[PDB]
Amino acid sequence: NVAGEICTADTLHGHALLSYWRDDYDLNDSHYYWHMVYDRHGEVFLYVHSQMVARYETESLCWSLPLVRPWNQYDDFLENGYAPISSLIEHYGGYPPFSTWYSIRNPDMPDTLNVTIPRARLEEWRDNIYA
Amino acid sequence: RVSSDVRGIFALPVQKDHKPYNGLSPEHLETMKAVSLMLDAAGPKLEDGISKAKELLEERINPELMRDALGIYLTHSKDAQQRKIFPPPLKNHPFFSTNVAGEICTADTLHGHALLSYWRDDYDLNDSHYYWHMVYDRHGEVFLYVHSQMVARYETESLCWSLPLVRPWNQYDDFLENGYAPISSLIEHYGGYPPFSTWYSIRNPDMPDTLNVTIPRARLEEWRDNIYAAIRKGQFETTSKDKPLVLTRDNCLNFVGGILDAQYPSLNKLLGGCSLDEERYGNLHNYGLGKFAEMAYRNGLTISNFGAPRDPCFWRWYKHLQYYGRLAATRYPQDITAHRAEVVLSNLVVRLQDRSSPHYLDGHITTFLGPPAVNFMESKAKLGHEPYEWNVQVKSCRRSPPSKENPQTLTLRLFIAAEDLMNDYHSWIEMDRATVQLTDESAITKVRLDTDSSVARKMGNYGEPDPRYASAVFRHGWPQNLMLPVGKVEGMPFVAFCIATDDGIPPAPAPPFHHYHDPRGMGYPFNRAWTQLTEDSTGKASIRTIISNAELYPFITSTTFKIYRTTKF
Amino acid sequence: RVSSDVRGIFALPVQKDHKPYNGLSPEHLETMKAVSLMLDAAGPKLEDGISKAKELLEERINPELMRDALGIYLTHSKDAQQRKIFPPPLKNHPFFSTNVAGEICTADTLHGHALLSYWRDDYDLNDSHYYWHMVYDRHGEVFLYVHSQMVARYETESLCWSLPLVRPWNQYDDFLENGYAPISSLIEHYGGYPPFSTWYSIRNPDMPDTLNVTIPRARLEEWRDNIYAAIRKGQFETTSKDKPLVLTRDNCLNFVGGILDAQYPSLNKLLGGCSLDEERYGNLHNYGLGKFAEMAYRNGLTISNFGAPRDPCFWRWYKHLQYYGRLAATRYPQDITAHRAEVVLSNLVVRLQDRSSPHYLDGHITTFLGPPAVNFMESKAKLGHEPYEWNVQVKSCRRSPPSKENPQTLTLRLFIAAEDLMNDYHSWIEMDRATVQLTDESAITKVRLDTDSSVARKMGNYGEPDPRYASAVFRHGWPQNLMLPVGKVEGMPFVAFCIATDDGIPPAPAPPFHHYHDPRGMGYPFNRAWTQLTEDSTGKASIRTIISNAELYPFITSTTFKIYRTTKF
Ligand SMILES: [Zn+2]
Ligand SMILES: [Zn+2]
Ligand SMILES: [Zn+2]
Repeated sequence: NVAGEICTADTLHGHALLSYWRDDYDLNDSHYYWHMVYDRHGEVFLYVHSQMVARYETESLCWSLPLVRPWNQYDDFLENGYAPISSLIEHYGGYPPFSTWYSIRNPDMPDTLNVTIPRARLEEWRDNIYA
Repeated sequence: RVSSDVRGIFALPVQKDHKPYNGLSPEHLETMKAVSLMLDAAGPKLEDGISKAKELLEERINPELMRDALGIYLTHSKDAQQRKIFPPPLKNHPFFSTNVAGEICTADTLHGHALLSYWRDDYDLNDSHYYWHMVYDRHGEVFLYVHSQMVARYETESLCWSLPLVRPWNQYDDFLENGYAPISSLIEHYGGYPPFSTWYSIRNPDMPDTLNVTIPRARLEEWRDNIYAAIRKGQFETTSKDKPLVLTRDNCLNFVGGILDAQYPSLNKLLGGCSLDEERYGNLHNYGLGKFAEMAYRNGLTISNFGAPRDPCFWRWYKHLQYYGRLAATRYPQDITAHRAEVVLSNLVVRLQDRSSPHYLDGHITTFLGPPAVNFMESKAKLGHEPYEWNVQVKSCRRSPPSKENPQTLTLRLFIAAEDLMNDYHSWIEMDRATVQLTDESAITKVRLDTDSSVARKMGNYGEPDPRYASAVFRHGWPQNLMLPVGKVEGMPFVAFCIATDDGIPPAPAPPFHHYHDPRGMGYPFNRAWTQLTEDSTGKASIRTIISNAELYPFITSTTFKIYRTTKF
Repeated sequence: RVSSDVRGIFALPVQKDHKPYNGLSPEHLETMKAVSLMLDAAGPKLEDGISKAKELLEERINPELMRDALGIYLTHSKDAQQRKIFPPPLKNHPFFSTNVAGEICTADTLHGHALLSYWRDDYDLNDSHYYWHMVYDRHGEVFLYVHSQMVARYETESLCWSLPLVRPWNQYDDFLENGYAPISSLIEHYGGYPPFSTWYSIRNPDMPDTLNVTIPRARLEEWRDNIYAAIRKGQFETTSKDKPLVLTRDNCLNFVGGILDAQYPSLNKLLGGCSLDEERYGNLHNYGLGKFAEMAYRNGLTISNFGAPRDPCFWRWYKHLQYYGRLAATRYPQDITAHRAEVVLSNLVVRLQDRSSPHYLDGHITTFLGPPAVNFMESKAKLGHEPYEWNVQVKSCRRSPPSKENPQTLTLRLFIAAEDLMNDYHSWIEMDRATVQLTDESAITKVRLDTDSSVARKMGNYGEPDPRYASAVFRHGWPQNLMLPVGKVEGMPFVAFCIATDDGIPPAPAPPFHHYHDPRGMGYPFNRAWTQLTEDSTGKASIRTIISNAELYPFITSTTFKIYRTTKF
């Protein structure tokens, strides 16, 4: 059975409508191959990603969805949640409404998969690059 | 050999030499039915009929015609039944073939009732109804009840997402202001129509005279107004000036319904040789469906009656059909106490089967919306529900207490309604009909599972069969997954209703007509108005007050539960 | 002295000794009308009638009764008219008094058509209609046309915000699924009803027998079904078995309309001494309104017919009234060319008056939504529009060219429709009726201002008077600010329609009945079906194709414009 997507008034909240854009196959193949490629290596990383942000914000405005709130505060909530298309949910899943970063560590996630980088460490780098 | 030949025939594709066929056109249907009969006349065994089929198919008759005709043949065939050969699943129809296109979920395509698409496109609903019209005394009454009943469910499902109530197709110059576009895997075979499409007043100019008999709008409107004005007078005029057919509280719905479906042969058998005036009352249902197909035609080609339930407009049409039910129901009320069972009902409960989820509670059940099977032509979701059960306590009332030697035998009738739509007879949705036999003076607790419902089609999702019900199946039952209205995330309030009736004494006809047999009228007690309410003088009376009065009407109990919506990715 | 005494009487508040009055109850109305007449019989001058008023008011008759009765008196009084004394503005009614409560704009209170509140609460619409029923051969025809016409506008306004089309009150067991709650300054005097309220089947238990004659539901339903079945047969049964009243294409609407409003005296004057069977056709409109008021009653007290247009349900009722228009209109078509004017229409334009805003364009006009005057009981907004004008070119066709000595005199009829609702006769909104007189063989460009419309009430916002129109006023005209449908921010497409008719030769009755006088039928040409379309044989014909054919029907021109929405804080 080929599972489709769930279009329901319960699953279209937030930016869920921009899913056609974010799930688009050619965007995903493009970007998939992109990180296989990658003097100007910083400049390209930053430009490419800033540029597909500008497009995503514009696409957001086109359906009159709210402008995207940057992840500038690291204690912020992901208030919408995310659930992959039903054909991918098998391999990996998403997260529920209002998920956050783990402050220190995900307890249930092995030390083999993840080096403990608590939140305050990232925040330090951020504040250090800012300054 | 035989079931293979069948799947072969059903798989045949229409080609460009084939005489065009319009499976929604009454005339084309009359032709189709004649080809059905044509097969039956080729012998008493299937091989005989199936030969006649290959025979005709080689002579280049239309493959879509043969499917409706071989379907009807297979369904009523003693040989076929006993050999348990059936018309294939709807999946085997050609339109279930051609990248897999999904559906378009866009803020531009969710206006109107487009959200109820998961319900209207649902595969098991479509197979159910597809087989239903292959099956079809009470032929009018069943047509009218079945379709009124899936209207009530669709309106309730509408209310669950807080969509507007459906506006009946009562004015024939009305617009279809939303439009309709089939799921992208079907758009190929047939398409839809744009926003604000109407019926053609006279005719679709671009639609051949071969596909469509010109039935202008004003003709249908005449039939409508003629049936309206009969129901009120109380009689249907006969071919003979002074011998009308008088509507009785018992016949009324079977005649209104049947005449709506132009089953004059059947009805005529009860007039003592008179005939109903077919020029006066016409064939409103089938031609009316004919006008919708006409409206969506674009330039002949072949049209099937495939995926009627999908089209949002057929539900506006079935709502108009229901209007005739509403008219007749309050003209001929019934006594609610007339067939009471000498018994007392208490403690009506709708529960989850799995009570080991505390905090759990009685009267809090649960539906879920999971992914649509796109390869089964579904869109948006695939409804389901965690397994439910209902029970009620039944204790006797009889002067002569029930004993192993002399059982009290009664029937329990389970209906539900959205608390909002509660005081309308026609919104109550039938959920079970169960026979209880008492042998003590003591109370019992009768338990009915969801999967045992007398209303439910006995299969799993996508026509997968129930071992427990190898015999019955009820392929044209109400799907299990759609048994529960979807509800709301907050827990939507519903009301449950049980009545106990003395039906005795009865004999269900032979297949495939065993299923809707009911001594009381199908949908009792909600099929006609209650003489308690029509003849009320206080003003205080309502369905609500009556089915809460456990003192005055103890063979009726009601209780309130909540249905909870849920998504399952 | 006199106008002061009038404002005095209209200001009188109902107290607790006053006999309860139900301004929506037919019986109470018959009583009220008798008190009206009672005043007129007190003399030919106003002082005479006004004395009778103080007289009765001291004898403790109901102040709300006196207002409806003094209003009708003042409106039809030769003395009053000539002394230009009128019933006061609606503002002077007591309910326009008691912190100023505003309206509640909350995501919980904007469901359904609650957004169209600015339109239904609009002060000038309410004063217009308030005075209208004080005014009211063609009495049925006007009732039916006026109310059908403000339905068409309300449905269009509905479409402008993309709200669902209004579901007619055609089934009397229907729910009012949205509820209604008056603006907070009115909630005191009267209140509304909750979601899913219905008519009481028999009676409101808590509503005194003094306020309400028990008219159960099934009785109204009988009238309905009886009028339905007349319109189809073509006749209205008379008190005398073999002399029915036969509907003609000319009488049909005045009789259907009048009978709907139980104006049997008036109609009976045209039957040559026969009477219409009042037991058969009843008083459906007024009792039907009576049932809505009944539904909203809560525990007698006094009810006024104040703010009918406000209640969302009266617009569902007027939609049902329109159904009778739709039924009769297609039964009795008319020839569209029957009264053509020997003339050729070209270049129909709807423009802004102020063309010095380039980039400006022909056919792009503009409405705005500003603040509601809360002290005038308005909610949500106060619609308005930048000043518009229309023009068309008119050039003659006559064998004998028009000369100063022998003018060609024709009439131009301006209608608009939402492009979506274009192919429905009954959605076209009348915008102007203008007389043109030609004296040359040459073309002219006829210009009509918005403020000169034959449809428009000649006042500024809130009943402020027009110097230019001291005489005419048309207090019960369609408000100027609501002349233009609101439109969409994107520019909503509309279609404009002009027809030229030869009306000659005619004599408008005396006030206050001069205004709806039209030799052709009010609303012509859209008041009946077109025999061009009913008798079409191709299928290709539509209102669209006809009013685009400038070759075949040159006395008809159409053009497309766009209305643009706007907010003005
Ligand atoms: Zn990247
Ligand atoms: Zn069906
Ligand atoms: Zn009115």
